[PDB]
Amino acid sequence: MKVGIVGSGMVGSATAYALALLGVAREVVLVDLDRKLAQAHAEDILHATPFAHPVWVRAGSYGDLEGARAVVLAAGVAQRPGETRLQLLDRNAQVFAQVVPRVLEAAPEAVLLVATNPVDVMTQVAYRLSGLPPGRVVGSGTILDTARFRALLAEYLRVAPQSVHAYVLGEHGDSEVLVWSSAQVGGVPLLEFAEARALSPEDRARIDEGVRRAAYRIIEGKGATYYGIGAGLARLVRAILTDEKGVYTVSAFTPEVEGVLEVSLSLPRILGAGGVEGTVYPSLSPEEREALRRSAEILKEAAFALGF
Amino acid sequence: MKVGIVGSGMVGSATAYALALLGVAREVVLVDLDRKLAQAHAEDILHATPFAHPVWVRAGSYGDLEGARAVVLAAGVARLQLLDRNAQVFAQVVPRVLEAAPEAVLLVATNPVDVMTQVAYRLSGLPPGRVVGSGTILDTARFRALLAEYLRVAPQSVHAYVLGEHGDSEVLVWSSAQVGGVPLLEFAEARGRALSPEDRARIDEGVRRAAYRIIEGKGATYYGIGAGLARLVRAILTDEKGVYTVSAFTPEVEGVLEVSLSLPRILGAGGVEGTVYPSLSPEEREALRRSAEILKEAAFALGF
Amino acid sequence: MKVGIVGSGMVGSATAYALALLGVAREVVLVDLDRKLAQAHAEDILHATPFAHPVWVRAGSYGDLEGARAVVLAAGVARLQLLDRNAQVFAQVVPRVLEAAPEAVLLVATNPVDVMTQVAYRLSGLPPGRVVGSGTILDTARFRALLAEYLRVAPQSVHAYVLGEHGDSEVLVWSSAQVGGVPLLEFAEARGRALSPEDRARIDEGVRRAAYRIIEGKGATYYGIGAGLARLVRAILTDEKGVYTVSAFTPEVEGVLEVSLSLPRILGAGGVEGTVYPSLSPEEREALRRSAEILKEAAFALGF
Amino acid sequence: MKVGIVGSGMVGSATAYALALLGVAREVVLVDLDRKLAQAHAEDILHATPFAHPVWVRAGSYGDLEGARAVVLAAGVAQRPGETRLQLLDRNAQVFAQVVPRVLEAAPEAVLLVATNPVDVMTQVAYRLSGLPPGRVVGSGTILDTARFRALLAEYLRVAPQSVHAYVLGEHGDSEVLVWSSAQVGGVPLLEFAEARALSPEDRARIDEGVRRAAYRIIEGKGATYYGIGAGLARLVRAILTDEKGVYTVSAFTPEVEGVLEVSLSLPRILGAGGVEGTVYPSLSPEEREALRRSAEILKEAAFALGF
Ligand SMILES: NC(=O)c1ccc[n+]([C@@H]2O[C@H](COP(=O)([O-])OP(=O)(O)OC[C@H]3O[C@@H](n4cnc5c(N)ncnc54)[C@H](O)[C@@H]3O)[C@@H](O)[C@H]2O)c1
Ligand SMILES: NC(=O)c1ccc[n+]([C@@H]2O[C@H](COP(=O)([O-])OP(=O)(O)OC[C@H]3O[C@@H](n4cnc5c(N)ncnc54)[C@H](O)[C@@H]3O)[C@@H](O)[C@H]2O)c1
Repeated sequence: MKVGIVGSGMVGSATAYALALLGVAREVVLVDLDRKLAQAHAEDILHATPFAHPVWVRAGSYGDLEGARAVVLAAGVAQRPGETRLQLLDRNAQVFAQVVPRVLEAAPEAVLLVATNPVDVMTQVAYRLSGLPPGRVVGSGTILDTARFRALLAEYLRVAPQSVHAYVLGEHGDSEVLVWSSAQVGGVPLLEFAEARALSPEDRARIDEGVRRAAYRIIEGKGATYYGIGAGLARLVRAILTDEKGVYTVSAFTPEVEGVLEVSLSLPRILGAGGVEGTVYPSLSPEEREALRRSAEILKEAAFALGF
Repeated sequence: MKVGIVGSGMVGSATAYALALLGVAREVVLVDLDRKLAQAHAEDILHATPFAHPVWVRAGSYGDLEGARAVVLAAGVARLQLLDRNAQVFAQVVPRVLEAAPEAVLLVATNPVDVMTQVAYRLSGLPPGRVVGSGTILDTARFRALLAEYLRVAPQSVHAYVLGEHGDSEVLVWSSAQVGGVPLLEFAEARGRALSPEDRARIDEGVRRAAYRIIEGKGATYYGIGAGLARLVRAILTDEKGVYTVSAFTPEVEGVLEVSLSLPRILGAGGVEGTVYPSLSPEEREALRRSAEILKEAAFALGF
Repeated sequence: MKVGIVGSGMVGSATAYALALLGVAREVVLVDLDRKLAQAHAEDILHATPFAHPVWVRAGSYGDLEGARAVVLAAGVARLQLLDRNAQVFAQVVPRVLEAAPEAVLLVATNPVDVMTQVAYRLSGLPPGRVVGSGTILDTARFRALLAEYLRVAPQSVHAYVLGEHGDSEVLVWSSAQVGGVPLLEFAEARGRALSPEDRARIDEGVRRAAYRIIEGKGATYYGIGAGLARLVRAILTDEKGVYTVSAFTPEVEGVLEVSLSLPRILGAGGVEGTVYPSLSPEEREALRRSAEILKEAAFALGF
Repeated sequence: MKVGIVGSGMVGSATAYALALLGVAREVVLVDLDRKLAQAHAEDILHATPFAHPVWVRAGSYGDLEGARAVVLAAGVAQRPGETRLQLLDRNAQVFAQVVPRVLEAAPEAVLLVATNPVDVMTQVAYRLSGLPPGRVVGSGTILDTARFRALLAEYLRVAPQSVHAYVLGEHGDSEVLVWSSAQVGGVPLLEFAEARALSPEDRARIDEGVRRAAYRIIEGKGATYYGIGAGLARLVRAILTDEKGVYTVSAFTPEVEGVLEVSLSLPRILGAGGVEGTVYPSLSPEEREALRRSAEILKEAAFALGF
């Protein structure tokens, strides 16, 4: 099966690299405005293939996207020193208004995976422009933070990450919510389980920061993040390719969430061949509900300001 | 086990991402004077881990490289004076490394590998086999992949080598290339996919000019070398004893003495463990020798 | 690393084939008084190796089990007196093993696991966590697989347990089963795939009667336990610390003292490292207790 | 993709187990005269699946073989104490005359993988009965012995098996031929390479026996072999499924080999989605040519005696 990636930058190329090294798909096509950029990345990656799996990674045009089961959208522009954030956002939205129609043209059945930051905002824009049902436009959302949250909880409890059940919901950013209340280990309540075989506010704060500020720390000393999202996207693509029906905290147009209407944010969603297939609402505490409501408002606002 | 990487730029970090994605080692340590960069990198990659293999990737000082069975030297830039500068960096690194991990195998990645591997050797005071340069592994693999694509047979069944200096002095060894023990050219004709001189020229530029194409429209190469480097690390960690066209200090080659270039070599827990000299034609032996002196002179110039 | 297997019958050999196919360990040693059988087995499996992972599978004596981090006890047959006979075999094996690999974790596979794990414990003189029986791992996994199939969600998102005695006394823990942190039954209704009492009955027989169906038309079960056993071995070799419903000596449970049965447990390099008591309903707590005494009495009878 | 296996015995079931543990196919169907046998094996294997890969292993009928890309033939009868070998052979041939037509009925495009011993004989019978072109009926042949031959040479040379190029050709049995003459390491001649960085007749004899008598030793202390062929078949199935075009020493109807006509034996063959796709004749020494000629005669003879 083949997967598309429009936007052959650091995020786009890293995802292709992960897809190859992990052998998630037989064919991977990079599409970019800068034709030579996409070709150079495909060839560099192709030189890695003999050392991993037989994956056909190549650069192509929208036409070469035909038959793709999923298409990663990692196209976008870089902010100009001095312009406003809503000016930047508007410019990316223009990029999407060019890309979405082109992609669905060549691969009408493809599930759209939005990766361009801010992912929740771009996920809403991708949805409005596509003309598809909500479930077929999926943003990576908080999958990376949710995973780091479990890893951290597992490192603290001295248990395996697979046994830890924890979610980071809402906006993929500063207003994300760590669902501490219903977090579980082996089906048992985390906080409870820890208080015996605990978690002080200082421990929770240190974990909160290890999760919430990771992107910030990475951008700070590297300029951008891509390796992490590359594998995360790779995993989301495998889920679509294999029709796994696995539960991931990904961004998707949500009818109503805690009061706000028609906004895209991360919630535990069942992911398969046709996109998201159902939401799994976990138990939230008043505080958490409120934070999720807060985070939702922030995105709804950006949405309105942008015309979506 | 534990592997180290000195130089947290694109190549060094790509290598770590490969090490992590393929699940090659248990621990990966990134070392760079720009501490925040190595940490940013190690954290970007640690975000990927839950979606691949349980690899502990983190930044550290030379000291943290303690007990590493292999260390990747990917520091520097990418032009004679440049070599001297990169050479001084190695004079600074090689000691600091062997200091913390006296028994680690050194995997030179910095370009130009052949010369840089030469430098690393003399600077290490270790035996010739414990300092291995990535050399022509990507090219050999690309050579077999193109033949495989052309012949329509699986790459594992194609046996071909790219020897010598990693660059334009590369020697594609067509003379003794094989497919299932059969000479390449007759296997090709037998399959109905004969390799014309033009087909081979096409394949030659495909192998020899890849790097140039990748730099031109991308700026630098790192994805390919990251995976190749990780594969080498695996051969060292699992004492694989497999055969790779990697660069290493060679006593004599086609005429020249004490020089480093790529040849088929058995790679294990202690590094290069033996050489497998393939059959070369008159032409191929020429090139390999001319290429050998090219490196020899450059090495002499640097005082190595 | 190195894992050992005592009892080269179908289960013991299936386990080795799983260990080899999945590439769990570097070395696998098969031990059985019928030397030629263990060798035949180890050789049949060594024929598979080139087509999977580099695992050194071979036959050996207890002595060859030196340095094994885990040893699988799959000796015996498959009825009170039988227990006594199997019990005497263990009296013969447990010592001989701890003798060559004093620090290995014991993985009881011989049926009935619960009772046999009890025997192994008392006979080992090790702490309660170092003797682990396969218990209900296959049933728990089959329970989640059926719910997953029915709900149309991935198995990794389904959290359900089968506790107690591995057999007809199995307790399917429906009360606290979940899917993504949501109670199973309401998640099911929410998805439009509500679980009627008949659906659950269907699933119950699917889990509880599998073994019976497999024996009836095949004679014995070994493929499933071979892979489950290999998974446990991996958790011990990689000090995974994951959660498995395995059998182990338990100080007290729902009323009864010093007995071995299955409960969610954290498994690492030193064996069971902790217990995770899930929420049980009045009914489920009953069964688990009745089942607990069933095992307790049988254990007493054998003098354990 | 789905793979079929008619004959749910030790070889058939072991192959299914390997396919599952290695994740070679998404669906695996066991068909057997003994319906309950096949169901019990599928369910036992299904209990292993949660610990490896999501493979759907089930028992079914010939009809349930529809869409299979490859079908393993491991059906056969056990010799009756006292009957002749040609009587046993004839009885297996009767089993195949029932199976082949049924399989091609439900899965006309499937590649037939013969596993039933004697594999070369059964491979010829499978070919004659099928009505397909030669390349679509493939017997496991000497893949296991060829692999053991390389492993042994590699253990002796202290090099990796992947670098060693060696073949065991002809009949899968006592008359198989170890191609010592053109055996290579890193493209270089084995014997030559060893004599420097050697191989005495005592060393070759010890290796010959480690290869040629392995099956005998296994049958002797176990009664039958299956684990080895299970993974070997698994690998052959992966090659067909992925259209790998890899070179394997497998049995197939060969027009002419060293003089004998229309006989099935192992030769280095290119294996892909459509079966064998071309033979790779390595250099043979007079002695080897002769042994191969000898081995071919033996099989041609059995073939005639059986009516194939
Ligand atoms: N990863 C991060 O840390 C981060 C931070 C801030 C913003 N973002 C956003 O995420 C996107 C991806 O990040 P990245 O590092 O890979 O970015 P990048 O700047 O390296 O690459 C962006 C890619 O999208 C391409 N592109 C732009 N318009 C296009 C169009 N109309 N059609 C096809 N391709 C087009 C570019 O040519 C380029 O290859 C960025 O555009 C940016 O807008 C990412
Ligand atoms: N593996 C060995 O060491 C070995 C040795 C000698 C002979 N063989 C031959 O190889 C075959 C496979 O060996 P195995 O151990 O798995 O054998 P097995 O005896 O355990 O199973 C043979 C299977 O083929 C089935 N079968 C017979 N006729 C059938 C028909 N018409 N349709 C569908 N199924 C049918 C049986 O019912 C059984 O499930 C044997 O039949 C035998 O003839 C194998």
